[PDB]
Amino acid sequence: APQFHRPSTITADNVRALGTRGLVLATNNAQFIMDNSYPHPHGTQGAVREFLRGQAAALTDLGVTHANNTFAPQPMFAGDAAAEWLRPSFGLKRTYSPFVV
Amino acid sequence: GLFQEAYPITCASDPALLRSARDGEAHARETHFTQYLIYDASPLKGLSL
Amino acid sequence: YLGRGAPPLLDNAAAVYLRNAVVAGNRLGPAQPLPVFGCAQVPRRAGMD
Amino acid sequence: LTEACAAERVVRPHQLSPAAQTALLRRFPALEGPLRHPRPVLQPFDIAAEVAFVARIQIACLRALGHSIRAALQGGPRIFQRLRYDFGPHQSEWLGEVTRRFPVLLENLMRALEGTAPDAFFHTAYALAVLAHLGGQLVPLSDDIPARFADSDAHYAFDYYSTSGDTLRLTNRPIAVVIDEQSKCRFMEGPHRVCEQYLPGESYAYLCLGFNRRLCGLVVFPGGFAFTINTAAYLSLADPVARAVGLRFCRGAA
Amino acid sequence: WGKDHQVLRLSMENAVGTVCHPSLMNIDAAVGGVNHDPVEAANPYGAYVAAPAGPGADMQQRFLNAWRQRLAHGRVRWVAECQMTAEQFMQPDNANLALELHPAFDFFAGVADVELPGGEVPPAGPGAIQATWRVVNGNLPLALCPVAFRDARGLELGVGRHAMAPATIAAVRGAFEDRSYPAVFYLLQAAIHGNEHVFCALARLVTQCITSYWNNTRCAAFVNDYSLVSYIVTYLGGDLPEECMAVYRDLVAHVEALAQLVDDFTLPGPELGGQAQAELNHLMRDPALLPPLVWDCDGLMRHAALDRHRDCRIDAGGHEPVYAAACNVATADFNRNDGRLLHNTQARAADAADDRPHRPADWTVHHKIYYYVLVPAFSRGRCCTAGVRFDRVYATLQNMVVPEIAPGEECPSDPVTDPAHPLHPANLVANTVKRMFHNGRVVVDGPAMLTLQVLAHNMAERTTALLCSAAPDAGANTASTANMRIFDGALHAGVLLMAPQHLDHTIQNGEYFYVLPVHALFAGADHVANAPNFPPALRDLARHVPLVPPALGANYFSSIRQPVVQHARESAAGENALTYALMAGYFKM
Amino acid sequence: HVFCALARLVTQCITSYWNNTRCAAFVNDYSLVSYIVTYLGGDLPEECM
Amino acid sequence: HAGVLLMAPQHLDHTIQNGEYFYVLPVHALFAGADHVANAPNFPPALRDLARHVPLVPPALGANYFSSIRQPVVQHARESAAGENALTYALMAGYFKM
Amino acid sequence: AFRDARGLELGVGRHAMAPATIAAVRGAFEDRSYPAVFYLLQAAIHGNE
Amino acid sequence: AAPAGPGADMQQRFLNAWRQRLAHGRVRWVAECQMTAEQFMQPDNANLA
Amino acid sequence: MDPYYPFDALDVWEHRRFIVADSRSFITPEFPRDFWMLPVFNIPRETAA
Amino acid sequence: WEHRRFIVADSRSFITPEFPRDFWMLPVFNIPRETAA
Repeated sequence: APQFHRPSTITADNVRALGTRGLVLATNNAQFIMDNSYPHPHGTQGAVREFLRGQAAALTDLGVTHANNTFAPQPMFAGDAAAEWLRPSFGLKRTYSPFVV
Repeated sequence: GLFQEAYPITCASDPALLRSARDGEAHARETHFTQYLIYDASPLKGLSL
Repeated sequence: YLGRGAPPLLDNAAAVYLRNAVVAGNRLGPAQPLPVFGCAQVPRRAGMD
Repeated sequence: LTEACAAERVVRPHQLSPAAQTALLRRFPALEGPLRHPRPVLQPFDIAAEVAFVARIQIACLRALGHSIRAALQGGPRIFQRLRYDFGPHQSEWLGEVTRRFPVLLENLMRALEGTAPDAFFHTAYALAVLAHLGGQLVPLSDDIPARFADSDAHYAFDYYSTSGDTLRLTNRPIAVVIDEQSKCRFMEGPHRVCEQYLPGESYAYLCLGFNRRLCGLVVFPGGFAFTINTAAYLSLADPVARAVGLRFCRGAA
Repeated sequence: WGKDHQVLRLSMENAVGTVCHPSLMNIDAAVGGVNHDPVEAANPYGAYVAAPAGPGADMQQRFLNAWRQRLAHGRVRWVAECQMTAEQFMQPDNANLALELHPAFDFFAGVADVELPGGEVPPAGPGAIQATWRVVNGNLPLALCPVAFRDARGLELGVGRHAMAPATIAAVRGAFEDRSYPAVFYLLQAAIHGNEHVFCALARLVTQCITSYWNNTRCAAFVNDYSLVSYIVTYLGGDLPEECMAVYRDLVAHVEALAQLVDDFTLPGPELGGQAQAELNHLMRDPALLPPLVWDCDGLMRHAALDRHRDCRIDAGGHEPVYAAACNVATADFNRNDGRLLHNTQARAADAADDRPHRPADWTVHHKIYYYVLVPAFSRGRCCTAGVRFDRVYATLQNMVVPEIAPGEECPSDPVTDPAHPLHPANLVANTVKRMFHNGRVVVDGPAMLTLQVLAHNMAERTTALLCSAAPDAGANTASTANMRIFDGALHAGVLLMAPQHLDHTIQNGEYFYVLPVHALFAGADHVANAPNFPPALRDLARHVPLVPPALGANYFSSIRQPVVQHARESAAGENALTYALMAGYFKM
Repeated sequence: HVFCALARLVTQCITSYWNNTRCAAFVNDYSLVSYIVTYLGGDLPEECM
Repeated sequence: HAGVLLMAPQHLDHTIQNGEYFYVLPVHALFAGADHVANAPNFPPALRDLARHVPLVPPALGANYFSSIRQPVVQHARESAAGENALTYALMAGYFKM
Repeated sequence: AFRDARGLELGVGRHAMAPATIAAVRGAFEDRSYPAVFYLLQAAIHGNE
Repeated sequence: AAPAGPGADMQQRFLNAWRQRLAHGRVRWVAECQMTAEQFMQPDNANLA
Repeated sequence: MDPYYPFDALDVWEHRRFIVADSRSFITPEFPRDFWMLPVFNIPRETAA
Repeated sequence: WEHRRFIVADSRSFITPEFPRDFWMLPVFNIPRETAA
């Protein structure tokens, strides 16, 4: 479990394994005292970078838990279809309700 | 040249509002919303032409 | 454009467009424009009233 | 020289093999220069060999500057003054700042002398006043030197740097001001630049910096407070090094 | 009357043979004759361009402290907004009377000798009196062009042409000026960031947010982006009541209207110096000027590829541009300093683009219509930009409490009743985005899982302060105006902040968004005067005197100066007027 | 601080008073009226917001 | 023969390919959408603005001067201020022979 | 205006369209979001009753 | 022109064909910005003859 | 911090035609000295090495 | 006429500088024979 009061602990594997349901509570319940005896190898700006690939690649995880919910991703725009020689490539405005009971 | 002056003459912005020049400056329409008139002030005022 | 007085545009494609654009058919617009020394030779209309 | 270094994979032909050196010398005999000279004043086998020829001169003058600035300013100095500019009564409190303002400038002058490109340094007055002196050890290029600079040692030639704000150069032209205890200033004879109208050290927000054919320069501050510097005791330019320098930078006058 | 009982007529087409000679651009002797007997240090706030230094994130606190001194010194050259007409004509109260000489130019006390795209603090000392160039007719000061005269021209062009409905602007003006405005709407805009592919991903969010916020306020929702409003027109225009949908389609049709008012006043003539006829006529057609929010790279590919163009200097690292085709998680290096602008806006990220765009030629012109004109018609001075901490933004975009649904359970619909809904008070913890769906009431449901898979797709690093300069165009470019400059500052990955809300600690004051006034058009009277840690001494100079941080352009070295921007925060004439009026203020000179 | 502590109480008090009267509730204190415009902008009908 | 009137030139959309089902093909200067022609996929970007106020029609369909309706009847329609009721008869009177 | 003038002579006496059918037709032309299923049905029906 | 080829490409073959001369000069019949007495004066209507 | 001076003061009336053995003055500005700011040369972000 | 104050110009007027003792231990006062530049 990554300790949020030392920046020398955040990796992408430790945050992607954490769900986004639990990352709401872990940020507000930490220790206010920032510590500065162990810095980060990519800099402190690189520690924020390592945090956000940890959140962005975790968005597949929160979506795969809802894979019985939404529909197939329709091609939103033209140019995304195989057979082009008689009919065009449609683009489906995804204004619908993605929900499967 | 001696006075470094220049006289204006009978002029306005509408042929509509130029109509009130043929009665003298007694009731000459000076000013409608933007349409402006300057009556003749010159040695040539009141004369034959 | 009757007389030479000014540095022209450096974009020479522009100024030669605007050359005849102004001096298309002015009564005070010359034909065969300015030589090195001499007047612009303002043309003569066929009648004056 | 390519294929004898390409088939041998010699990346730099000072790493060329000793038989592979001289066999090329048995073929083409003009290469004894770039292979067998102890210290050629032009660098052998480099692309920026003419550029590295220039940057040394940029370096070697700055040390001739930088160890000469320390020379006249060894300890606590007595500079008292050298020009004649009288004060109003509340004008002395401006120099109350100049006491406090002073030592940050002499870093940032030399920082700006570092900060210029050397290609942009050769248009300034010190880079041509040395050429008026290396021609005296020949007319240098662009003829910025007047006809009467080569007459006396009292004909100096200034540059102008900004005192406040940023420490920046405020000239295009070397402004040659003839200087007479005390001595009052006088211009020379004569497309419009702002600062070029004043005497050296005449007013605030101006650093004035003149040089000579004798190459004894001045650093003139506002208020007469100026002093000579013997940069001639610190210019160490070897003449065979300097003779490729001057010929590229002189002009044979008719 | 002639020499008869005969009428005569003198037009202003009469004035063709006098005003059109190439001596209007002949001011060589003017700058020389005024130059002697110099002027002292006129504390050059608006009379100096700074090159950018460092990131944009701290650039205020540079310029706040750098001009902490010569800002409370005196006044700027303009005070004439308080001056009535003929108070300029009188000998007192205008020391700058002897400095107003040309109708096409300006003589003002600027810096002496320091070359302009460089340095931060100019050496206050002796001064110089040079030029800039008056670009469009609106730059004349407002004692010479009356304010009522600007509306006089505007209304009478208003006839014959399409106008906004009088009802629908009340929705927009309420929306633009809404204080309690749901801050997802600032965040979800930077989420899409103009990417069309991320838009048609997230169309249910776009559907419901406008649908929810309409019931709170009869107002549009997302409206500070032309691209975003343009996408709502096409890809969303089906699932709405017409009353809501009328607002956007009227908005574009009025931008359709204000677009083709240029070319009714044009003549067919040849292409010229690279530019077209329309580009030389009006300011909105010249591509060297580019809008303050540029998400793609169509602009500089048009702008820097011009004969007018000189050194678009992006200054955090390397000064000259080289660009990105696409951008993703590993490409949006959220805090960098190189100057690479992103092209990640089109529908086809698979058919990517670095050199060949996707958009029409009027696309940026439409943004130049929407940003430079319409937003000041609703601003009255109150709007300003924002520089984006996308690292802070992309933390909290993908930060939602959307629970798992039960096997056999229904769809989340309502927040207060349904416990499975993301906006439910059981699902409300602070510092998550469905709490930010809840801070302003925006009903957005359980199918919001479709967002994050594409939120992980495309992202953008951080904004940058792009400074493009240019020469006077073919048609004004004589041998005394060749050296002249027009500085045009704009941000790439930036968002407009309509309503400055700082009397509220919900977004703490400048967390996601450092303000960065990119221009006098967007200069926060309440944004900038209420910044992060802050001098109180400038409070006088904040209530007026638009604080333009001088990396982003100066008061005199741009296309749009102070005279028109007061005119924006002045006369109470209608929206239909000021749209045409400021447009009429944009006719080149 | 105590405003958002009891902000639901502020919301119900206004609209219940808005049901009886076409009148605003807390105009007696601008510091309060600054808050409702700032904080409770979602949970009100537009007719009294 | 088997043609169809397109009202709105929609080029602000890549859902249908722009002219997939329907190649544009202007048949007269009455029918030349400024966003149909200029925003076709194969359009010369050197001819943008001159396309805006000129109805580009290939001369196999008719030029201006040998059409029965010339440019002035077209230019009345796009430019006149009047509402469509007056505008109806005002161009309806524009068809009485000479 | 002259070409619109004699329309205002002929505008009397004959049928004038309703105000509702003015904006409904005109907004349909200017509907950029006009659904393209309607174009293909117009080619499907192809004049065949 | 004669009706050439199929209808699918005849405009698209046209814009390649007529790209040269159609940009060369401005055509005669775009004079709709000309007003009355701008026309009847000899400049600005070289087509007055 | 005051610079040293040998003499205190004099007051000389100077006739304009009667300037003989000429001298000059020193120029100090009009604004207060808080504005004549410090000499600043910052180290750039990139260095030579 | 013209009216202003006046001080006699002599070479006994000195403006006093100070030093922080590290001023000559600067990177530009102490430059080697070749630079990294």
